[PDB]
Amino acid sequence: PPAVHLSNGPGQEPIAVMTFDLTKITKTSSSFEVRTWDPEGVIFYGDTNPKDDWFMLGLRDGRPEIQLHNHWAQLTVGAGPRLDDGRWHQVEVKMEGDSVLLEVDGEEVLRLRQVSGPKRHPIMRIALGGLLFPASNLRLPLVPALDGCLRRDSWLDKQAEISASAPTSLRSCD
Amino acid sequence: PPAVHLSNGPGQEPIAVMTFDLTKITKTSSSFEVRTWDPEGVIFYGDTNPKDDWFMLGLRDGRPEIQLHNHWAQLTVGAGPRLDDGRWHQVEVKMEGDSVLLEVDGEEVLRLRQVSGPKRHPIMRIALGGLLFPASNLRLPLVPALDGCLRRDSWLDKQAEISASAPTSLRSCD
Ligand SMILES: COc1cc2c(cc1O)CC[C@@H]1[C@@H]2CC[C@]2(C)[C@@H](O)CC[C@@H]12
Ligand SMILES: COc1cc2c(cc1O)CC[C@@H]1[C@@H]2CC[C@]2(C)[C@@H](O)CC[C@@H]12
Ligand SMILES: [Ca+2]
Ligand SMILES: [Ca+2]
Repeated sequence: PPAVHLSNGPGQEPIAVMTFDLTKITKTSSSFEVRTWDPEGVIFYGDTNPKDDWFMLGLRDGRPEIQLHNHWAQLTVGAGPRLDDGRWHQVEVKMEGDSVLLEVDGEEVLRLRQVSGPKRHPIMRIALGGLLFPASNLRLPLVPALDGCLRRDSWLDKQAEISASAPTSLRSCD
Repeated sequence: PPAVHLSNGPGQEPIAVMTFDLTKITKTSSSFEVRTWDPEGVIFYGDTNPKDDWFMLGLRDGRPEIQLHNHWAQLTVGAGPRLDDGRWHQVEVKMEGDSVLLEVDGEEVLRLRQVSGPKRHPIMRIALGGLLFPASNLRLPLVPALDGCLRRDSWLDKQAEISASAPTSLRSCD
């Protein structure tokens, strides 16, 4: 299938931004394949409010890292095997009850429990390959640029998708 | 080497309690091997204050789980492969800067970052196979009894160890 580069130019911004109608969401999971030799960077960032309800999945020291900041939890957690071996890796991130589940290559590697509740606005934004605020604003800053490739990505439900933007045309890893 | 049973009788209390002088601690890591077919239970609990500075490592759905409650963080997190396959597994838990690192069979499977700071009293208690407060007091309750075996366990520095207790004689898995 067609693969896209996760970074463009200086790698200072996302390659794409998707907006979703929270009230129209029926599927709270996303999956994709990623390949990279880069040990650090942002795979995706998401929020309902950059001020107080945001989430980031990235790599640090080659391994998956999640940072989360919302009403119920504030955390910085590393888990899973290194993914920077230049091989394609399947990744799934989903909400399971009050938990966030991270699966890598079919195996559950991390489950953040009690991090959700009955999230700011009825709109969720998902940015690929970058953040929607300065990196200095992360709980634990890292350099966002992730020199890798993304393919076979499915995000929530297309029916709940409000819109999609791209600062520039998506560069193919072909 | 000699192995010990992690549960006794009804599995309502720890098989042993160790107390340490925080000010005498130079090594902030522990390691041990565990074997079990039990998917849920407490491997060890530790605190400096059962009221507001405690930590628990156990199994839930066969996989490692850590619950932590202190001044800097409050979390419930699952990670790593299932350990309830009846095989011996090496486990290491250590403090690395402001993080808690969990290694299983030589592989880092979880790193809780930004959970420590410059912890209540100068005394730390470590209880094996049970908690030092009701299970209902966990962030996420579980049934503490862990039907497994422990061996080759090293806890912090023997020099910092103040005392050790055991409600009853340690039952051998021999
Ligand atoms: C658990 O709390 C939160 C979680 C989340 C967010 C905010 C929270 O407060 C924003 C991005 C979300 C992610 C949960 C997992 C999602 C749905 C992925 O499948 C795609 C976008 C991700
Ligand atoms: C990160 O914060 C905390 C961490 C901890 C405790 C309290 C905290 O507030 C108590 C038990 C400790 C564990 C850190 C890891 C230790 C040292 C293991 O090697 C043996 C006992 C464990
Ligand atoms: Ca990078
Ligand atoms: Ca049990």
